Amino acid sequence: AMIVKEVYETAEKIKSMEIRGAGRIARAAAQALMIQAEKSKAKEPEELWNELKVASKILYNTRPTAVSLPNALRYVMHRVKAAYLGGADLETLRFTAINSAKEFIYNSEKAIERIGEIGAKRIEDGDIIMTHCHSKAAISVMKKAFEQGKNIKVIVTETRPKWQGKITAKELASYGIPVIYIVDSAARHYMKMTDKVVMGADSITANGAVINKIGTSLIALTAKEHRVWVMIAAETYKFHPATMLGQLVEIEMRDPTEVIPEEELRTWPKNIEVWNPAFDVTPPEYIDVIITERGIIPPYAAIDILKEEFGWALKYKEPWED
Amino acid sequence: AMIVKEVYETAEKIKSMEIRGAGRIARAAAQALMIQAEKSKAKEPEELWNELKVASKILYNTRPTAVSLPNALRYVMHRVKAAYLGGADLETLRFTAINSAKEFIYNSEKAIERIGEIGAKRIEDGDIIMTHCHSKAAISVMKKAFEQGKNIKVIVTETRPKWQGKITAKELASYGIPVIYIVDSAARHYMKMTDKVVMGADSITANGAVINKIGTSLIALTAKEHRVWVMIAAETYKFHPATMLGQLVEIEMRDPTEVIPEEELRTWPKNIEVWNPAFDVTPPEYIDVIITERGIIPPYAAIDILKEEFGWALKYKEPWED
Amino acid sequence: AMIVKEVYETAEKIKSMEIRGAGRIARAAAQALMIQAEKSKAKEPEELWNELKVASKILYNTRPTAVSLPNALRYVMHRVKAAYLGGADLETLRFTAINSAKEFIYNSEKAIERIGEIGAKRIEDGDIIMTHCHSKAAISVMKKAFEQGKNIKVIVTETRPKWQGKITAKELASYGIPVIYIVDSAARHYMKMTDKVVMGADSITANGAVINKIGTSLIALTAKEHRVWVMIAAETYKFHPATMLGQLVEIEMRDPTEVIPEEELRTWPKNIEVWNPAFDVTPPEYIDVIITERGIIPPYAAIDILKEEFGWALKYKEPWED
Amino acid sequence: AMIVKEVYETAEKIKSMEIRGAGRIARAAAQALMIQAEKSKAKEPEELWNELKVASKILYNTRPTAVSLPNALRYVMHRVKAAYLGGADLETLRFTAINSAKEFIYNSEKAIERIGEIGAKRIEDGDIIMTHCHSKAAISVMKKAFEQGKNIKVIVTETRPKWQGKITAKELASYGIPVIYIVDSAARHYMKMTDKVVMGADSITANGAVINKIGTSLIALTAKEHRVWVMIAAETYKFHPATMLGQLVEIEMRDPTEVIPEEELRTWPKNIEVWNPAFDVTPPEYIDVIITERGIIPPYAAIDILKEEFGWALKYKEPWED
Amino acid sequence: AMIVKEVYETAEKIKSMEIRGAGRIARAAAQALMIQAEKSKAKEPEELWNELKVASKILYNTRPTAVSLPNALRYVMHRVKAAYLGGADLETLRFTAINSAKEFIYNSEKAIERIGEIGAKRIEDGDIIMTHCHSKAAISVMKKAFEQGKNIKVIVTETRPKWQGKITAKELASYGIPVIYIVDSAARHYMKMTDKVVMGADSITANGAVINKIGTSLIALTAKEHRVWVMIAAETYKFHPATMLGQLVEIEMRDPTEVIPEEELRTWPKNIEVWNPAFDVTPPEYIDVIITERGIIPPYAAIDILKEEFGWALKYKEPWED
Amino acid sequence: AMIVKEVYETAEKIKSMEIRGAGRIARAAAQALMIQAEKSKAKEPEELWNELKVASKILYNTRPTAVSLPNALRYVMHRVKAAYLGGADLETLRFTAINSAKEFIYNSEKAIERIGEIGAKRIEDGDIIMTHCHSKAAISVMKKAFEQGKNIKVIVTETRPKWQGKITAKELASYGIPVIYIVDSAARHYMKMTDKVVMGADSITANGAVINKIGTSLIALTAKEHRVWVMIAAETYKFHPATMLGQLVEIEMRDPTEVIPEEELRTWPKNIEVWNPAFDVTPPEYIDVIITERGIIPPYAAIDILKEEFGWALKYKEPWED
Ligand SMILES: O=C(COP(=O)(O)O)[C@H](O)[C@H](O)COP(=O)(O)O
Ligand SMILES: O=C(COP(=O)(O)O)[C@H](O)[C@H](O)COP(=O)(O)O
Ligand SMILES: O=C(COP(=O)(O)O)[C@H](O)[C@H](O)COP(=O)(O)O
Ligand SMILES: O=C(COP(=O)(O)O)[C@H](O)[C@H](O)COP(=O)(O)O
Ligand SMILES: O=C(COP(=O)(O)O)[C@H](O)[C@H](O)COP(=O)(O)O
Ligand SMILES: O=C(COP(=O)(O)O)[C@H](O)[C@H](O)COP(=O)(O)O
Ligand SMILES: [K+]
Ligand SMILES: [K+]
Ligand SMILES: [K+]
Ligand SMILES: [K+]
Ligand SMILES: [K+]
Ligand SMILES: [K+]
Repeated sequence: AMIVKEVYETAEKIKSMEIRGAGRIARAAAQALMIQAEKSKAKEPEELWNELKVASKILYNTRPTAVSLPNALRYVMHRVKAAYLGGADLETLRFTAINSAKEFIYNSEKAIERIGEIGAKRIEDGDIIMTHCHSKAAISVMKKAFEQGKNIKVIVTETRPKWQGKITAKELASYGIPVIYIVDSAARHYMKMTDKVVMGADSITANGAVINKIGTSLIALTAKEHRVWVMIAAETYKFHPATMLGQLVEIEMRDPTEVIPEEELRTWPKNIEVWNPAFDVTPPEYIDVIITERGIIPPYAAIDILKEEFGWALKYKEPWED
Repeated sequence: AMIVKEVYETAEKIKSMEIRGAGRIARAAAQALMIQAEKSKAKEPEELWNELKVASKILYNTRPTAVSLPNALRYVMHRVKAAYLGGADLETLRFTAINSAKEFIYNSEKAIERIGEIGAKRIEDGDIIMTHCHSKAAISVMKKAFEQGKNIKVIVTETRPKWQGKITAKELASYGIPVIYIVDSAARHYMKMTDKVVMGADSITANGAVINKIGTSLIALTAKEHRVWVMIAAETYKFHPATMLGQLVEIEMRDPTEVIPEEELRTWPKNIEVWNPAFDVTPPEYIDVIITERGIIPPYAAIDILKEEFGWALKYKEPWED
Repeated sequence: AMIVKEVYETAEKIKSMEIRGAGRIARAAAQALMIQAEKSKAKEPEELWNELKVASKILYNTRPTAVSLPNALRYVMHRVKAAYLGGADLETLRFTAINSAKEFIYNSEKAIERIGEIGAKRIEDGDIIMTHCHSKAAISVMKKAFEQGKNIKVIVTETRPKWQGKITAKELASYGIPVIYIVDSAARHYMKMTDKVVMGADSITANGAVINKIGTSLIALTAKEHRVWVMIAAETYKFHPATMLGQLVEIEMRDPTEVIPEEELRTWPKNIEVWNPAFDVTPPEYIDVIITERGIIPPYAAIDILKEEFGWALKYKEPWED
Repeated sequence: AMIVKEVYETAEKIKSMEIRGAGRIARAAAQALMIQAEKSKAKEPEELWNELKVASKILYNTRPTAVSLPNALRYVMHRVKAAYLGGADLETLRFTAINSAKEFIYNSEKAIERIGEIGAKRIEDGDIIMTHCHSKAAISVMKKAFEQGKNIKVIVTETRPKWQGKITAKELASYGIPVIYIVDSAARHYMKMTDKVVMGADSITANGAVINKIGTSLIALTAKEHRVWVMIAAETYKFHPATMLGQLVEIEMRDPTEVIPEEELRTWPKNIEVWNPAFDVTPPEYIDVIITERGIIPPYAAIDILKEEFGWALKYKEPWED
Repeated sequence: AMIVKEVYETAEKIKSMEIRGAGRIARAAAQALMIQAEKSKAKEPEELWNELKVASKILYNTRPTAVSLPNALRYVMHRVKAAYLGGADLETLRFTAINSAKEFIYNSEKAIERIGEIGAKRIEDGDIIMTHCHSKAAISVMKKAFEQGKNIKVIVTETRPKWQGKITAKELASYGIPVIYIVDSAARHYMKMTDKVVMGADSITANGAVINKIGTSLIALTAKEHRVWVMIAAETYKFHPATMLGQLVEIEMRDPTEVIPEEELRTWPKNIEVWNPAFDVTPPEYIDVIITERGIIPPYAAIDILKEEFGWALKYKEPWED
Repeated sequence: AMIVKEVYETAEKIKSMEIRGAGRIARAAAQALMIQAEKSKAKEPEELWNELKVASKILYNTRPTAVSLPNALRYVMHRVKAAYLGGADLETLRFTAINSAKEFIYNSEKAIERIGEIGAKRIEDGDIIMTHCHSKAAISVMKKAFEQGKNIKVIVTETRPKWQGKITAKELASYGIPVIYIVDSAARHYMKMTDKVVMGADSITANGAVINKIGTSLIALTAKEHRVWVMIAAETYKFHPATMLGQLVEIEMRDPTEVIPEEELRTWPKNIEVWNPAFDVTPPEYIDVIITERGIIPPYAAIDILKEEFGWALKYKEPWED
């Protein structure tokens, strides 16, 4: 097949984390399959069906842990596939794909704003919120509370290795919101002054567990220790279907040099391995609520979300396999 | 009034953390009083005594949290004050200062070795040990356990903001000990593969609480969650006598530029505040044993140590006070 | 505009807690709309509709915390609004109001009986049951379990400030049930001899949290400490629909004179403040089952109840709104 | 009244535990109803109906605790009863019984194989797994996982008093899976090396609680204590419908001679009572997942399995009742 | 013997709680034996030795739970007894007793002030302290913090049945300290805003447990749940010797009419018992520190306090028995 | 080198558990050293010294886990050694051995009777008590309490694999104390009716941990879970001095044939390993008190027993060493 440069570029930028955050990655992936259909030179349906099957594969093998990614691809390709198998002519298939992808992206933007409006009602005036990493969903909650005239402060953890915390700090500060920036080690120390914890998700499992940025389970643990509510702001497409049938989520191991720079690590002894997991898994008992765009749920209700929105596709193969 | 430059240099090097770690700061301060006494140009005992008090005050107003520092000064200065008030001539006072300093330095070095011999018996063949910061006492234990031919592997947390973990990592590696280097956020993610936690202490309170490097309480917290033994390696001069009479330990807040470099930090808006606590406080429920030069205690026996060795001095003011 | 006195009287009697308990306040409000509709002098459907909305608003602005109240009003008013907008004549609208009110009252009475039949199966011969406040639903369970010939004994907490326990105590005593009457402070002291806890609920949230009489969370807390089952007896109209979209329940602060009588309270200085929260919030981890007219659920299934029966109305404004 | 001898043999063998394990009991009760229809010499439909009703009672009154048994009889008799009331002639009734028994028995075999497939994905390479009793569903998970190439090892608790663990230890060994065999009391001592716990269920309640072999809750508790996953492998017919309406599962007390043999117990004084409860009840807070043949759920979702597969039957009486 | 009216009056006032609080009761008891020696008309030593033996017995059988009482008596009578057995003439014995009692009372007043100075160092500026009952020791801590210019607020629980909270509220408010008065049920509700808990003791056991006013264990439980420090301000004479040798402290049951007034309770049904325990027992794990006048200790160190101050008298009988 | 046959018989019987229970082992080892001195045909002092050293090694190398054994040998041999070095002649050395054995053996009997007296005060009328294994100290507490008139009942866990619980069940019955006998696995199921837990100890560490029969920690854990007191009845010679200097207690692994009999185990495949640990280790957080013959302590005070009765010996080598 013949793939546009924007599919390859998006894939490179996902791997390299130049494009990041699970929501954004998912949009970008959908935006890429969309450009593959805008610019395709295919002459018959099957040509295009193949181009999109292969673009999807390229995009799926970028970063494993956030299921937002394959859900975006599935949203586009369940539709694209059903068009092709119902003999849609070429231009019918091109629109299915473009339009499916415009839907997903639009709904993504809609879901986040909505998560913001819902989750803000759980923020009280004077609250001190602790967050982790950079999460567009968590930030929608925090930003919306602030706009309601609640007087909040946000404790931003710096989030090693990759410093996502700086993005979070600067962003919140530019909306007017007072920020307190601390190291990830300082979470328990400052949990006493924290009223709420608000974080994102990359994958939510059938049984309620939240895969999110490494260190998430620690902040959640000590929030529980102190009875601070842990609220996970997370779209429906963050929920992981394959977990319904027994699958464990893959925990992405990133390059050691994100931790110790190349210039330095090459000088270190050989009997030191550097391990850089990108995510950990917080158990549901440490979670108060998941704020989805369909409303507040307890974490154990993740399986209802999956039953009714994702269950069907499990008896089928992936809509890009052959 | 006529203080030598070695005193001034030590003070600067303790502030800047060029000289660092609780035990070594203690030794560096004994040492500084030693050099003050050795090089003094005083001709009257009253005049040397004055120098030693002023030097003590300078060394004391460097870093508050590690109680080892004022315990080192006290060890020297109780003995110097008793000699002075007993009517000692110049040269007898000069030697009390010097010889006391030397007693302390020698005792500190012996205590760490002994702590290693004692702690290492609680390490078992095959153990995976998680540690935090750079602690000579913690390292003595791991070091010795390896020398005994136990095959151990040490998980080393990077310890932000100042990166003390790099020191620990390279040091353990240098003795032959395999290391796994993780960011602080990953401590819960890797506690399932950890068999023991072994950290040091800056101060230990009357009720058994351990003030140590920021993040220590989190590691202890999830170690408890998992039933991993938390062993604190600590000399008796880590115990905090003022806490017997209700004093809380001051937690050092250090330069924000440690967290976010100056060059970057000036580009940030007013409404972000960087907060840099260098320590936190781990409760005694989360600590299995404290390993001292006199043996293994439960954290609650911290009061015994304080009683039998430090309490006698609490009726008197500080031996460097006018 | 032309509101009968029965509406005004009910409102006053709900405020003063002459009429009280979540379920009975709900019935008293249906009933009040019923009498408004029965006695209306309106000649146009638009005019009755106006009366019913104004009456609803008056009944709603009485006490906030028990969600039963606005669920009772909604049950009537959804049906009255659909009939009105469907073009009903005066007498058809009058009967929709009356007959809906009656449906609710009848359903409330049936639900409590059914809750008793269901809950009582979880009581066993010889049980010592601790309760709190006066809850008709809780009492239905204890009542029925005794009628089944189980020899039960009920520990009754006095329930300050308003002494609801006296009602419970005398009521249980009147059916033949032995009572042990303790102050609220003794709940932990007597939890070792307690086999079951059975309390009611004013509101129950989307994540399974139970808002109930002040002190409920303490009893639940130490019941958990001891592994005593905490069973919440509660009708479906206790479930809080606004919480599905992130609303927190308002906790009523009531007159300080309830706590400290007026006569005494005026002799106290400015700088004492009496605070009288009438409710508190028990987390779902501390609740074994919720017993509803439809059966036994785990607290987390509170969302199911809300979804299948209340969620449909959250896109529309309140059925008494202009 | 004309009951075939196969029915009486099944009943005897269920009572004396020659046939045992919740699923195998279910299949054996269905098999007996099947053999009753095949071998019946009934000339009228009404006459067969009476034999099956009566067989269903003989079988139900064997061992009470595993709901699998009554759920098997319900499966057959619900259908046999709906035929009989639609006026089915004799050979139509005989077939409804025979075929319903056959679907239940095939669906049982299918569910367990599929549990094995689903549950094996939560087993990771290297895993050490503790189990308890002998569960065909637990064993399916362990066996599949091994067949996938995962080098596992299984800790088999011996399971007093009836020694179920010997059956488990021989079986798993016979597939080439290395077994560690231990006494029940040693579960906590070896929970530190255990990665995963996998057990069966006899009945699962509406609120998530799991009834299973005596000891199961002790193992669940120490596994929670050590953050080891407890995974319950249970067919959907192990869920207990009566629990929806408040019922408590009866805990079978079996012969004391299973504990102390008869020749020894005869000599013991009267003032020693030997209590042999065959089951206990684990809270859902100590359960990570239930692995059913329709997927992985959190324990709290047991109510959904029940609501949608069994709730319908509750408003009627038992199909084998008059 | 012939006992002065002040021994009988003090005893009546202890029983009736007109004189109350464990410290005060102890002083008053000592003050009474003192007046029995001031006013005695005895002519020989043995006469007076008998008068004081019998006065002591009268005073001991007033209220059981606070050991401050018998420790006061023992302080006076261990001395008085050793005088008499070393043939002290009459006037020697009269002074021993008077002077012993003046010592105890003076030291009591000294210990409380001291407990105040120590415990205040654990109060931080801005703190919100929750307390319970009326405790002179707890109040010494709170008052002293306030005098140091710390800006505190105290949550006073009302303390049923006897309303000791009103005494506490009014007293603290008259020293200038802002008070928030709440019911005992509201403790968990307001534990989120509380920074510290400070309470008294009536008896402290060998193993660390604190007997204090009913409801104390509840406040401590939820303080632990929220990681609020529980600080028990308690003199050395609050520690219970008999617990060293296995004794459980008697939990005083007071008259039911303290709960339900006479006028009301006589009208209540016969199958309602009212139980009024005056104290409960908080376990040591819920206690951070005991502030004694000899300094801060962990609760497990209570046995050291008893070993060294009370151990000796245990091999002997009580100094008023014969 | 001339070792009497009584020594070899004691050693055999300790190894095969014909003599068992930590205290009874101690008495039997002392008895053997006693019979060695009595029957020795040694002509020089040096010759007897060698026989006792050698007997002490034979006895020490039987069963490692109960420190009672080495503490008995230490008791004798410390004294025998100090005599030998003061130049004691032959019959003086023979007597030091004989008498030291006799004091240890009488002090053992006295300690257990006194443990019984002290511990029985923590048993209240009506109490149901769970125990484990067969402990002579635990049994002293249960027996005394019964003799005081307290109507108790005892739950005897059976204690696999060696069936110790049968010995306990017969014994207590023989004193007229009603026994409930159960399998080990049923400890949690019956912990709800248990009021008190009372067990022995084989070794108690410096930090409070209790080593005792396999299962003891499972029972301690579920007792903590249900807020039931765990009371450990232990003579002061059960405290382990080596633990002060970092030692870990060795956990004896006994024959697999104790678990599965030899005639059965021979048939089992090789890929089943049977592990029979005879002890486990309970944390001090799950222990309410240790009841020694010098009083009730919290588990954390084990270090004081040790410091002041055993610490002296640590700087030397074993008295029976060269
Ligand atoms: O874990 C991360 C970032 O992962 P990375 O930075 O490694 O991509 C975020 O908290 C979630 O992805 C949610 O973000 P959002 O709510 O914006 O989807
Ligand atoms: O917290 C630190 C060092 O802080 P810093 O790096 O700020 O001095 C170490 O864990 C202890 O001080 C122990 O040191 P040691 O065991 O070496 O005495
Ligand atoms: O908290 C209360 C009453 O508050 P108040 O006395 O302030 O109304 C009751 O526990 C519930 O409302 C249950 O009532 P029921 O079960 O009777 O509906
Ligand atoms: O407790 C038992 C059976 O006990 P018993 O031996 O008393 O019947 C098993 O764990 C379950 O029945 C599940 O087994 P399966 O998964 O094989 O149904
Ligand atoms: O329990 C009470 C009062 O008992 P009562 O009011 O029943 O006498 C107090 O908290 C303690 O006695 C300590 O008070 P103090 O520190 O003043 O001794
Ligand atoms: O675990 C055992 C003995 O096991 P074993 O049977 O293996 O020796 C007993 O609980 C203790 O030794 C205490 O007994 P006592 O109090 O009688 O010393
Ligand atoms: K907080
Ligand atoms: K571990
Ligand atoms: K109980
Ligand atoms: K483990
Ligand atoms: K707080
Ligand atoms: K109990």
